Amino acid sequence: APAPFADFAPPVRPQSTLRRAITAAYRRPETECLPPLVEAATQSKEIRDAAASTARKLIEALRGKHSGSGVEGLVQEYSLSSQEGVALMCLAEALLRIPDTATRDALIRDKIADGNWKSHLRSLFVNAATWGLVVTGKLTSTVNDRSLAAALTRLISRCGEPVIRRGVDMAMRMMGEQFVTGETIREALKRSKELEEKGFSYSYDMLGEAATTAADAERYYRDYESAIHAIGKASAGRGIYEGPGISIKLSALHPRYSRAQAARVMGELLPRVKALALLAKNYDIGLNIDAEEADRLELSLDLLEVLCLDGDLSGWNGMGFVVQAYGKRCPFVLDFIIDLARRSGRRIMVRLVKGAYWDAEIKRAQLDGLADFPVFTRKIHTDVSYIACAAKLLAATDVVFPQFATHNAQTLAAIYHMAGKDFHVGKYEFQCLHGMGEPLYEEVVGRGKLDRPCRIYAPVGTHETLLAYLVRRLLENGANSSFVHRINDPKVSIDELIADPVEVVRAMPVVGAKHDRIALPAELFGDARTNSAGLDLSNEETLASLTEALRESAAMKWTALPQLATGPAAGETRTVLNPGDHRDVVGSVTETSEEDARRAVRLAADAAPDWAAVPPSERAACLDRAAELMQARMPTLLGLIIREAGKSALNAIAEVREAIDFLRYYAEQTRRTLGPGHGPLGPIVCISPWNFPLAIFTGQIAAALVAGNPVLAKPAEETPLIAAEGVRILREAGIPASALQLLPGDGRVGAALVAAAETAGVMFTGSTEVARLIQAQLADRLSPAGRPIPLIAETGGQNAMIVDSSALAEQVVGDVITSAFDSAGQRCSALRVLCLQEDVADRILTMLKGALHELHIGRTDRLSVDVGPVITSEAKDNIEKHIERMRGLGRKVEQIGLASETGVGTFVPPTIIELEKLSDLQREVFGPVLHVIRYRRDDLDRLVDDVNATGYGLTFGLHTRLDETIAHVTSRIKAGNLYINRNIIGAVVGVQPFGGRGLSGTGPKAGGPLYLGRLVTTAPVPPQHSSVHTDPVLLDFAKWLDGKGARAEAEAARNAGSSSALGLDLELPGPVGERNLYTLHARGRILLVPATESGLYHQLAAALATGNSVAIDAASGLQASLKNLPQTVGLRVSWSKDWAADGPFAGALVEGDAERIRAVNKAIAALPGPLLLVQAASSGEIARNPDAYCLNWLVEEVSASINTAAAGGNASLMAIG
Ligand SMILES: Cc1cc2nc3c(=O)[nH]c(=O)nc-3n(C[C@H](O)[C@H](O)[C@H](O)COP(=O)(O)OP(=O)(O)OC[C@H]3O[C@@H](n4cnc5c(N)ncnc54)[C@H](O)[C@@H]3O)c2cc1C
Ligand SMILES: NC(=O)c1ccc[n+]([C@@H]2O[C@H](COP(=O)([O-])OP(=O)(O)OC[C@H]3O[C@@H](n4cnc5c(N)ncnc54)[C@H](O)[C@@H]3O)[C@@H](O)[C@H]2O)c1
Ligand SMILES: O=C(O)[C@@H]1CCCS1
Ligand SMILES: [Mg+2]
Repeated sequence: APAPFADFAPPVRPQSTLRRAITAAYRRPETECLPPLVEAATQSKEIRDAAASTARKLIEALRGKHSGSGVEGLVQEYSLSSQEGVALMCLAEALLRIPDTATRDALIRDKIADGNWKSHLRSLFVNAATWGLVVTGKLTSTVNDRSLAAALTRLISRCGEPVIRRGVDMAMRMMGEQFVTGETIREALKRSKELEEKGFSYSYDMLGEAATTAADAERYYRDYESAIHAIGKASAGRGIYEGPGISIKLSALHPRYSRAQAARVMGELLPRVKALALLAKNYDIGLNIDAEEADRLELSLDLLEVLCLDGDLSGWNGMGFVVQAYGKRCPFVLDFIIDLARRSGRRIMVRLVKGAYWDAEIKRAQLDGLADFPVFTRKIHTDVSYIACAAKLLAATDVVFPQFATHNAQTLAAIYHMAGKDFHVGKYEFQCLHGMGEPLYEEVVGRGKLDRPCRIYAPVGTHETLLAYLVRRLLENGANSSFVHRINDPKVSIDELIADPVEVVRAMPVVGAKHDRIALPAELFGDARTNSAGLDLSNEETLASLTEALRESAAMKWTALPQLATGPAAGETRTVLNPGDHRDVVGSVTETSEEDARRAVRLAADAAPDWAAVPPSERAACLDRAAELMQARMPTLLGLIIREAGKSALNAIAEVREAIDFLRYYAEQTRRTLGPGHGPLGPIVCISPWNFPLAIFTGQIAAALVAGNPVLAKPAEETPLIAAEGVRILREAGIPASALQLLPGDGRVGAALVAAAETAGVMFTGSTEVARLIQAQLADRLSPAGRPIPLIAETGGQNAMIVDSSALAEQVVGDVITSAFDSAGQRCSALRVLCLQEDVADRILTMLKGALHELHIGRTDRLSVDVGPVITSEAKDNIEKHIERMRGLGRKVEQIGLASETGVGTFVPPTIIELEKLSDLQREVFGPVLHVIRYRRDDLDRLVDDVNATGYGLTFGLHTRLDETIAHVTSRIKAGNLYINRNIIGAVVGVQPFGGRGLSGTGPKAGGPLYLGRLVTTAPVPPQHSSVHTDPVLLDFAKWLDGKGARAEAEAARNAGSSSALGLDLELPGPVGERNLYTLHARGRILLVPATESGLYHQLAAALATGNSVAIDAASGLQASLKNLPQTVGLRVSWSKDWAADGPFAGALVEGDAERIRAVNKAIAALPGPLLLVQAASSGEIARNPDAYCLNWLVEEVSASINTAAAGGNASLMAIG
């Protein structure tokens, strides 16, 4: 067997001194980056004055020829509102999808103008967010398609064919001549002659990036190759400076362009770039490598190095490379490139830009919990960085060819004067973007201006292809901080535009301070708690240190023992094997006898007073100390999780982060809530699943402990070692051994603990079928006070994602691959059923299957592994039996081929199964098996019914740009965690409180504010837990009670209406570019089992105040107590003689003495389907205690996470500069 982690993440090449200086700056604090840049960018007073004078002259010329835009003139002529202008351009876009010009004009004249555009023309408004930027300058992430439809009807009925004609002509010009230089490379070359005669040059961009499949990458390759021929033929020997060149993106040329797949990149991507470069060499044209995301920078340097040292490319100086001045590594990258140019003798063309992905870099660093950003956070810092790096490049013009890409007249003027009076073509150049920079550079190019050349970056492509690049440009043009936006702002003076960023930064009190309004990832939650920290698996220093820590973790002799209050106990011992390779022994577990499990509960009960007496603040301090210990131990914990549970490094990082976040969140919630009157339940049994073997394990135990309960921790039999280490950490943090006992073993140990007389509460996460067995055990039992033993049972899912024809296929496929196959589908949240609108299903399926075949399955101690094993041979057999049954029914089955190395472990290949109906699924299949169904748009409401009809309700995803569809689907779906335009596996503690309904859970949600209150006898009021809304049926019921003379019950009903938090609607703090919402809804239909009239009235008031309907036990004989109900109340009331026929219920309220409660609890447990959260009270308790039935457990929590950056950028951060 290969030694564990012996090949985890070896670098492409040994890191030179220059390469290590780059990596060292990756996330350097901003206050350290700026001082050396300020020093390097300093120019003399005489030059600063001359540059300000040049910049003013350029800006005065720009403002003096600035004319109104074509769209603005169109809006003016026809008095359009903003929505009308957007709707008009969407219509024009759709009309231009009709090729035959005469056919289009016939449709306009005889159909569109005459009225119902709906009857003749995929939503018309799929790209309205883009047109919104064009019309209004603002980015909206989703489209209000009902507003746009109304606006289009209004404008057509008001203005007729003439406005439609003007819109079509405007859109045809912008999409054919402004957003691109041409539709094809031949068209773009024909249009370039005019400005080349004026002294400009060109670099053509065949719009293309982020290949998803091998076929995508092949298509982009032959596009680049065909463009090089056309450009080279046109260049006709003009050479690399006067003649045109090409720009490429490495992400276009391989579907797995990432550091994790570096070996594939060097083996498969590099030869393709070399082949393109050889053709560019033969024509003697430039070939530029564009810069992309920050985690691709250093990888791209390995390709640049090999290409510049390759003798087959010698004699050609056209290789070019972009460096992004908004990045903290920029000057060190330039040092590396300048040295590479010296070593190779290649005069590398270096394009200095600021950078195009700023919003996304802020979001990514926050999501990943990294130390700092890889980009600056103040715009002026990027400006100083640019000028500092320009000074470095201008000192090296013998060795490199600097290309200064900017539309900022202040930046340009500073460099023009920095470069001085000696110039020749080939020394350096400026660059600009087509349709953006020509007004500025027509004041620069030419003997009559500044006599410096400019190369125009010219996008080339069809209307369809122009997508992502266009929104990046329009974001750029619209950002409050952008020069091209400020030049048009009449409130911004020329003196403000020519302000010298170098001197402004120098004069600030704290030079280089982070932006005040952008939180470091550690500070996402402010004073509430410290965010967990992750690890950057693109950082070579991190990979090197992690490799050592992982190897060291694999040499440790991990054990798990029955850790009773009195010390470790003896038992049956066996080895724990790596699921990816059974030859790899990870450790040993000693399992707990049923006798010792019962003994542990008795020890827990004897120790309960001593732990309850530890004040809540000190219990929370133990949790916070445990979190610090797990954070410090993360690399070792990663290694154990990788080998014991079959997790990849990325997934193990997320797992340890979640454990840290649980500890800190429950600690803070404790400090916000728990006081002397919130008494503990007593010994709590925590039974946890194998698949999140540290995070869910820790979360349940931490919550029970901090609420003052001693815990019996029973980890899954598959994953005892990481559980034992978590208990060791909690004990080191100060949790006494009597308060936290570890009982390894199988379900027999869990059952023995559940059944023990002193067990006062059970926290279960696992399969629905096991939860039902525990529900049956507990229905036999009552507390010493005669009440049900509280059970939190968080169970399985049958999770769907709905995708309509407005979604972006590339986004969908990435989120589907992650949601369905991450962790080999062994997430309770994993995507099980993908629902594709019929019109786009074939294209998305083709793309999905292509992405599937790029996944690497194997033992997870290699960074290049995407999908690990399933946990056991029994799990594998159960999953494969499902796949074969489906294959036997003739369903299409797509499967990855598995390498021979997988035979030593238990692997199932990622699988796509195309189904005909959702009813083709019976139970959760906990493996890498995605089911695909198709639907017609008009059947969307029925499809949501079908998703709800499974009885599950855990996670749910929707990909759409259309507000009407978002409103429709999210109001009708019944699931606990919703996700819009993102993956569906998010469970960030305190951000997406996690947990579902129906067959998926009882609640309350883990990682949410109602959780701790379930673990004490009297629940506290959670932070922010209130609602000003009163249920109207409750109000009608209270009036009916008063009319019947039941004055005390009517008062209790009004009080319940006020106390209810139904209607709570909050936004939770989290990362930028996401909205995370938390809401309280009705649970559904509550089963009422009353004994007395007053008890019935109290039960009904509690259920109605929380928005529920009820089914009342007809055997109570209390029908005559509810005569003459208002129709509003009657609609919510039914009577049930056969409870099993009238479900599923969403909870129950029971009145009676102890043996009546026990009898009813058994009858409720026998009902088919979901576990019911039952609350019971005696008649006397209802009389004495207004909170006899707690309203916390009669509402349902819903979490919704919306990716607001999905349209291609972040509107909120556009105002942050
Ligand atoms: C010809 C050409 C080629 C280009 N090629 C690439 C490329 O391959 N890869 C790439 O990533 N970019 C590239 N760019 C740059 C990018 O597309 C933008 O055009 C450029 O960043 C805008 O800078 P500016 O000097 O025109 O305008 P300015 O208004 O002076 O500067 C705007 C820039 O400031 C930065 N910024 C904004 N807010 C903040 C903030 N709060 N904190 C820190 N920085 C901030 C951003 O980089 C933003 O784009 C290219 C640009 C041109 C003209
Ligand atoms: N809703 C959530 O938040 C969530 C999270 C993770 C996993 N899950 C669900 O958990 C399942 C996968 O985890 P698993 O395979 O470890 O679940 P499982 O039901 O097989 O076992 C979970 C735990 O119950 C114990 N157990 C088994 N039989 C028992 C019995 N008769 N009495 C008492 N305890 C018994 C097991 O030993 C284990 O500790 C999946 O169905 C998944 O959907 C849900
Ligand atoms: O948005 C983009 O594509 C960047 C700007 C020009 C090339 S890289
Ligand atoms: Mg099991």
